[PDB]
Amino acid sequence: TPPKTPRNVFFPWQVFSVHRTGAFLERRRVALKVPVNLTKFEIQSYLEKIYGARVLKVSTLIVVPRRRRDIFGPRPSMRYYRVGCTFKKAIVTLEDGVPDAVKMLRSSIELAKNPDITKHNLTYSGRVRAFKPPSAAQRWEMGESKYAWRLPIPNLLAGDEMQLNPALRIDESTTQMFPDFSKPFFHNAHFNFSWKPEEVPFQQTVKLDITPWRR
Amino acid sequence: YYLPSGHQPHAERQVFHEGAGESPPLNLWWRENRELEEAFRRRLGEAKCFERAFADSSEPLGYTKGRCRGGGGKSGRSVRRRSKTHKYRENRAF
Amino acid sequence: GILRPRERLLLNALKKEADIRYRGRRMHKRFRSWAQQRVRHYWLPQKVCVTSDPQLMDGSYIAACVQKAATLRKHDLQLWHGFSKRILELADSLTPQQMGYIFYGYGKSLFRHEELYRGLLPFVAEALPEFHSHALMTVAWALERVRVNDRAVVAQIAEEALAKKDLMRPADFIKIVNCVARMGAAPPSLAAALSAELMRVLDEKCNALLFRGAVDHVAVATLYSDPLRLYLLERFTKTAICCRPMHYQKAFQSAVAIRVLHPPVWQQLSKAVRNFYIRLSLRRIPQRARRPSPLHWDVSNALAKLGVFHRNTFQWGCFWIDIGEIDDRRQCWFVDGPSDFYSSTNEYTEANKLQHRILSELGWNIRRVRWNDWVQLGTDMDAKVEYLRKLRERPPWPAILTDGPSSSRQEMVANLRSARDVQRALKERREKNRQPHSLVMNLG
Amino acid sequence: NKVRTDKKERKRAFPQRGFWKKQNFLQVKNNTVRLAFAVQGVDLLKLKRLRWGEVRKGNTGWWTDDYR
Amino acid sequence: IVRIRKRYMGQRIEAGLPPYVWGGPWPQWGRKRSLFIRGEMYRRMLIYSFDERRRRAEKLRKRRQAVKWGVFKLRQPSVPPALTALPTYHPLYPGNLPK
Amino acid sequence: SANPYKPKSREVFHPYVPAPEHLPPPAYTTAVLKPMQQFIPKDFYRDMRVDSLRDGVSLGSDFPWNVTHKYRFWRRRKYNVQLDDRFIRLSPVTGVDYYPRLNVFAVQWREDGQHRIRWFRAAYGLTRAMRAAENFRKTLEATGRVDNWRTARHLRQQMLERRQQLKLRKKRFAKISSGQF
Amino acid sequence: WTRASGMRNPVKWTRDWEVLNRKVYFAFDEREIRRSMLDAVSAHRKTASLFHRMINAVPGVAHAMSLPGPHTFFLPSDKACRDHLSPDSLHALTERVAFLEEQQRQRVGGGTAAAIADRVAKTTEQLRTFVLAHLIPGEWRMKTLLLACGAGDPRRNGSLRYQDTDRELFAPVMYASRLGSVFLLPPPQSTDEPLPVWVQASRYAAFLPITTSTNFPRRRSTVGGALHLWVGGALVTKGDLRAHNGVVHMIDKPLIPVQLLASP
Amino acid sequence: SSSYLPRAATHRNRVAFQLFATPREPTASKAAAAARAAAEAVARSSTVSAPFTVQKQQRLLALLAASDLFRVHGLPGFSGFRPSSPPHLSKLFRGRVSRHLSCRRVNHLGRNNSGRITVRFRGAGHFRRLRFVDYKRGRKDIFGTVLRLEYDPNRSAHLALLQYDDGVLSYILATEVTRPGDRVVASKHASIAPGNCLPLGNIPVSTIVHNVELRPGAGGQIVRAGGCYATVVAKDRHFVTLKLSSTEVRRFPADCWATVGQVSNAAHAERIRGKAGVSYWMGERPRTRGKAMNPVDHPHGGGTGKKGLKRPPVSKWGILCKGYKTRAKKKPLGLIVRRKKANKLIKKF
Amino acid sequence: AKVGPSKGRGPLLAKFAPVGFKKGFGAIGLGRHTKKGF
RNA sequence: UGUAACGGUACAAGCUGUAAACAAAGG
RNA sequence: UGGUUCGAAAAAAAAAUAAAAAAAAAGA
RNA sequence: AGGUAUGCAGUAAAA
RNA sequence: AAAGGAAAGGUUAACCGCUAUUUAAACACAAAAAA
RNA sequence: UCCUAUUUCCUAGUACCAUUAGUGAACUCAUUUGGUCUGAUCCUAAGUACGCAGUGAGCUAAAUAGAUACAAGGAACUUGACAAGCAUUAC
RNA sequence: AGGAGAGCGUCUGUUGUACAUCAACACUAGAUACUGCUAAUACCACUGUGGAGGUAUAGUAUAUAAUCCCUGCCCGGUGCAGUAACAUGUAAA
Repeated sequence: TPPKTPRNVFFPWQVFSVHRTGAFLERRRVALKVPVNLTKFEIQSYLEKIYGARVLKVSTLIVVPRRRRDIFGPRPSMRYYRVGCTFKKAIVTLEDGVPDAVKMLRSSIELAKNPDITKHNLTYSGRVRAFKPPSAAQRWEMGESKYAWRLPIPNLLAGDEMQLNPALRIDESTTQMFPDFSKPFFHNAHFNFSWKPEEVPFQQTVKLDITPWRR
Repeated sequence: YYLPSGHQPHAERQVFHEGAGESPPLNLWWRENRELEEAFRRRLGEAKCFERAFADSSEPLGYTKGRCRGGGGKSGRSVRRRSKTHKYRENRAF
Repeated sequence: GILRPRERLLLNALKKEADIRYRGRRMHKRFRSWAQQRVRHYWLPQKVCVTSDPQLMDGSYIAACVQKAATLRKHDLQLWHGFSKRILELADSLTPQQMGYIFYGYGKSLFRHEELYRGLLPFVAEALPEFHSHALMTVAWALERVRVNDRAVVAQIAEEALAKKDLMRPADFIKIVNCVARMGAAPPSLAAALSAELMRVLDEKCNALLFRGAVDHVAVATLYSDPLRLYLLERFTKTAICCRPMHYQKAFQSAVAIRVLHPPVWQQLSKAVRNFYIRLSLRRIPQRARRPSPLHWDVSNALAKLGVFHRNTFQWGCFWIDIGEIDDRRQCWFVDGPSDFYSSTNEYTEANKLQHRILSELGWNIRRVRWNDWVQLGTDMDAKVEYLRKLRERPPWPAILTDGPSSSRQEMVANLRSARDVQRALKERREKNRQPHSLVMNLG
Repeated sequence: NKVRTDKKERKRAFPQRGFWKKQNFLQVKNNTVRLAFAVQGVDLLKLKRLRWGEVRKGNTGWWTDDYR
Repeated sequence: IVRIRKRYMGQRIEAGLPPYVWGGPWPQWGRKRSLFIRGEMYRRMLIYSFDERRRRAEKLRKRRQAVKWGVFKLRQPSVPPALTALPTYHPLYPGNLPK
Repeated sequence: SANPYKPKSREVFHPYVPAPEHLPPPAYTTAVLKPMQQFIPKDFYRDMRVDSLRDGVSLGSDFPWNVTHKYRFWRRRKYNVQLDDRFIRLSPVTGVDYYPRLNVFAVQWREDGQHRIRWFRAAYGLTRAMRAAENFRKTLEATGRVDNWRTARHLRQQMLERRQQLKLRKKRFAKISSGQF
Repeated sequence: WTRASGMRNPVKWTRDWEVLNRKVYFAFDEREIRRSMLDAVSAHRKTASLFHRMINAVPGVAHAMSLPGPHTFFLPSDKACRDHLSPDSLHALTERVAFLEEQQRQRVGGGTAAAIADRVAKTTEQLRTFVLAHLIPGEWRMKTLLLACGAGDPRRNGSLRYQDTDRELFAPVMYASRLGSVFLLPPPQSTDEPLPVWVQASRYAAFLPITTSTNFPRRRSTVGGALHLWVGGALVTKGDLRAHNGVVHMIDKPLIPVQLLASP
Repeated sequence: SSSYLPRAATHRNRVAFQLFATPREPTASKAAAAARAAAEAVARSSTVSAPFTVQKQQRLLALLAASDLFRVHGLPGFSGFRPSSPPHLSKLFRGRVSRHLSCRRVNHLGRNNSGRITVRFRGAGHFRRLRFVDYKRGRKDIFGTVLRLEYDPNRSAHLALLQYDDGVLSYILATEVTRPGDRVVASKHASIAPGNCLPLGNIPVSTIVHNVELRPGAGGQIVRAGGCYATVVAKDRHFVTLKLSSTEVRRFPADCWATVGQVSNAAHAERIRGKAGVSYWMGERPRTRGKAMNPVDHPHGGGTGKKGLKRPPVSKWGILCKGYKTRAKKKPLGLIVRRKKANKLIKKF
Repeated sequence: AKVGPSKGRGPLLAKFAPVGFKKGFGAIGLGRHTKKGF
């Protein structure tokens, strides 16, 4: 529908507006209403050339307002209509932060609608269980080695500003006391990795007896 | 006709019946030159399993076929002949 | 249709195994992008045949042919030596664009023909006022890649870039500064001028993708001024998300070099930036496979015969150690080949000197082996063992790595040929020693 | 549905004695919201329970009135 | 009884007592060796991933080794193929035999 | 059903998985593991610990935990516990089975060629029903009402009524064996 | 209608683990292969050039190896032949294979001529004996051979199941506290001596505990894997090259018969 | 069907050649000399010239009849299922048909281009492949070796994989006495042995033949089914008379080629299915009787309770189907000497 | 009707269609599909 | 020609085309 | 992670869609 | 037993 | 036994096709014509 | 100078479109609580180291649908053992 | 839904969704008839398609059906075959 972008513009007509989201957005992210036909490259070049913004990433969604039926008022016409317009919601991740009071909505009338406060601890849809892919530090490549805190260079860089020992970050109100390794205990309490420490004694491997009648 | 590769011409075989004379070693004359190999392969590809006969008015003794000798029809069925308002465009325009 | 029950079961099992094979196959493809970019705005619109007779070629034709061959990986020795002969014949009649494309082809293909660069550089210097950003960048880039060092001409190229700052492309300027730093061609005044210009270029003209190319530890250690260092280290924290393992590795090396050699600058950084780099030190930065060279293996063999436990080609911190002894971990060795120096000279590279100084100041006792001296030993093992023993019996090398004696291209070529012959002989008499040759057949 | 195109109104033409309240699920959701607010120092339940024009700072109430 | 046991174990979790369990005889409530069958499946998947990585490494290394100085060459057949092509009168030449 | 198309063996199979036939030796084989002269390439352990599972025999002393990386199962792993080996609804007595839809323990046997089954409702108690089924099966075996478990005494005793029935049949068809009719 | 595929496959596979185990059996042990043993040998001709040439140049050998009877062929490599055969033996083998190929090519195209027939007969018999010394009755797959040699038997697999190393010497940064049975296979078709087979632990087995979870109780070849299978003094380098009528196992030494070997 | 090669490739009334030549020599003259040499060599090798009769076939069959390690070790197969015989002992190959000599069969399921059912009582059956069998035996004067015998799901006889002396593979119809290792050839100089293909004019009287060409070079069309065969009765210069399996005596041009022997798998007729399921697998559908339907559906239908046909038997389409001849009266007999009569008359006279 | 543009549904979109339906919104082209899904 | 989809306009059975209700005063 | 795209294989066309706008002098 | 990461043509073989 | 996949792509081979072709990205490195 | 070669090779920021990643027929249909219960499978489970779900109030009449327990008789019922009954009961 | 028996269909199957789950239909097999290949038969644009890329141990049509013993007499009638037309043949026509 919108006119296709020419190779040379000289007079852009596209309107980039700030969109106030009812969901949560990170520190360096901002949501914009944009024409549907623009690409991520077009959006990034537009922002870097007209505003000088230092854009790192652009993510895009297409938003189509839902169908609505006029059913309520006196003498209602039961006709279908849409509120607003179809548009591209562009979430731009920049080098610098954007104020929460700008990017997100607030309310003292409906106290539950404070995404800047609730953050990602809530899903702002019908989604019940939040799905999050593993973090960059949790990945292997470019991830955080779980024994690097014992190496010389990290300790040389830490100085007195940081303490790298993970034992210092244990939450007292969540962890349990250490058990005796020679007695029945759970693996999930204090190990937090997918292998068996050698300090745990030899374990019995039990194979099911599927045909007892034969013996 | 299928010609296997020149590096593995020996196809799987059953045990030869007792008393059968030994087969001579294969003569791979078509491996001297790649051009000869390609020409031989194309020639082999030109072969056909059989050739079929068909009605052709250009042949003196050609003929076509009508309907069955008895002259009856499917029981209880009054077949409607094709027209311009019935089965008009089935499988081809005209 | 239907299948016989055995056939049903076998084909169903095959389908299940194919599905599981696909799932297992796609497991490690985290960094596989279906959308991919290809650069093609440097390709010329004219057509050329690369095998055409050189005597019919002019500058415009030969430059395009060289660049096309480099792009197509048509690395034929006869073709490229014909290119060299014709280009040297046509040296008088090349524009800066043609010379830039020629240098691009040579550097990209890593065709280490020193004579062509030596013969083309004077015309580059003479024609510098007419050069443009791409040509300057390409000349510096090719020289750095092939290790052809001409400090005067590199400094002149940098000065020309400074004079044309308003016309230079930001990426070209960044690459020129990096090449100047790696070749060690900028005295303090030129270094200050380049740092001053690069500061503004990065602050005003470069987004994250362009800026990340400025993060080079050699330049940070030897060229950049203190404000530029602070700005670069602060900006990397903001631009990390768009970086790759090479950028992360160079940022980490820059941070370590600043910490070890410029504690004042390290302290002038802020706590948040220092925290960023401390946390970076904890990450698994993907390296790439490294293996001992033939010379490295020969040195390891001689050392083992001498009787010193050691390990080879391992990573400590943000450095790769050639040889690290086991009994006394602080003792380490470095085997220095032809590419560790500048062509036709025994002068060490800036990266090598920086690594030597940083490791020495962090505590390593470094000893070094020079191929120019090793090659004179031949295939003898007693001589090599005595050489290594005598080196061991002497103190480690200073924190500042000094250059070796003078040499020439003639001697470099002679030594390269001798090394080729020695490699051949050693491989032959290794595999022959391995072969038993004990089964004798009474077939005759 | 919201556009009222389904036939879900057909059952609502007949009486039913009652309806499930899903209180377990709804209370889990409500407590999740409450925890999200409380980790930042907000007493959403107290705010919801406050009378019109009533001001209570901290975790205070009628018991605070009694003992103060 | 399940509710009572769960209450007690959760109470110990909340208190932060050591993660101990009843050690006695746990009855077997299932028939299938799901643990080991799934482990075998995971083994196969890991082998397949390793095989893909090997294939990729070999592909790239083969290309790069093919393109090397002193190895790569531009060559053409020693004898011109015009001399070794089939003469037009050859019986096997196209069109020279009945089809 | 005991099909003729199920596999013979009921074990867990770990087939030998060969690599594509033209791949060269993997990277970790270039490692030098002499204590005096060491070189450990990149991804040495990652590659080798997966290559070791190829043969299907050396699965690892901790199999399948050495290939199970998901924490969903490690979170459930227990230590120093004693586990049973038998599903609670399986009886060692031959011919005892469980029908879950009916909630019964069935005893199936063969007696005089006929295939017979009896039900034991489990609503009265799983253990009680299973033990009743086992006791019924053992009583049948002892009394000789299961063909394959019969003894010489049982065979001799049954032959008497077999003989009586056979004599009745002989009298039934007497007129044919004599040559009349 | 849907175009979902790959990880979004719309096929409703079963999740029953027992059924999937049966599927594994059907997909690996009972898989059907179209190609033949000579097809596999030709596929690997570049690495087994000498044996490929012998198979294609010695009369009768191809017929013997193309027969339906399930067979196991132990294929040596050209590298194996070069390493283990003496230079004179290798030269003789190459010359005789070339001679047979040359006679075949002559067919395609006094006493001196008479001697050619005798030489051809002698060479054909010798090379046929050599090649058929590697052909074995029956289909012996790699896992079957390992289980016959005893690997996988808890009573016998000791010295192959709990290999360990001096860890601190190779992964020191993780060990600061330490920084302080012969099976017999039927004889080759051209001989009567049954073939011995055994197993050994590879040098890579000891390093498993360094990088894997273990449950232990209280020169060297570079071939991969944890277990090495040796056949008649020769190591299997690539096994389970399955075919329709047998299996090919790649080995690193030729199994020369005693008759063809030289006593002095 | 016509779902394979197009009409332009399949249809040709008059074939202009009978020898599919594949010369090796550089020139036409040398090719002709080589062809003459090959013909002379075949003539020299040929020694048998007596007719091949039913009795000689029986003698050869009698002679052929008179004249634990081999398994997959450690492979426990299915619980109950097992092949009837191991691969090294089965009469047929037990393997798979060559992929390069076959293609997937297009199953029309008894429906024509109109989509209606024209051939009744047809079912899907088991998946099948069409294999390209050389009905022409175009290659002449080149010997081939029978490597194996194979099952064919579309054909009542067995196939044989022929490897020519130059390595060419093909499939031919197997004879009752064809065995692996047999040597076969197609030529006018060939000996009279089973499997050899000769012109009908070079085959002595009383010989038994199969795969007979109606037109020279067009591929055999007559006598193909398993166990079938035809007998050479009389010969003249231009025509040869054959008695066919239907008891029809017909003349054939002396230049039409044919193969000596009986078609393999003579025991096909002895097969017993035992259940409807075997025919279901084979591709059949139930046949509802005409008199079981309503009068609108068949002439024999109708009538309270069961009844007889109530008239001389007729088909669904009102044509007498017991004794009523259907061959076109005006269609000339041509080379047909005498056509068979009803089986009742044949067996009673 | 229960399928199509009736009842305010309007023209079909990939959001409302099954996977496989191809319909954009008017963006310019910036490259080429490869033969292997890239 | 006619009609429609989206978009703008009082979120529309009107008007209208990203210049989406208005240029009429230019070397 | 899928669709798209090559194949199956399709004008067997999902109106307002595209690697899909007059199609190389493209000004490197 | 669909297609996997410089990409268009193009022949053969095949767990 | 009822007789069962081969189009495109990857692998290996062969190859006198071509920017309709791998960064003007980078790391590593005793390494290579003619004379 | 005894590794089958001692062979440089990480991730080029990445077009357009889809996705609420969980319980649950979630489809056609409509007396549509989406979600519990009504069946196999999916975690070596003391029901999976406290999970998912739980709808106005009263009130001894009969009749009905069921559940349990029936003395002694035991098919005498009915067109017909239909429906029921047995297949639990010291341990 | 046990023990001992009879009837009808051999059997496993199909079956009228929503009044018929049956003794009705099919069925393994024994017969008869047609059909020499551009076969007959079917579809009824007819130099076309299925049959069939099959070739009388094949294909199509109509009964009767799986296992054992049996299956009597009639060609006057009707149909069909046979011949120039007769004669004559054919009933598991």
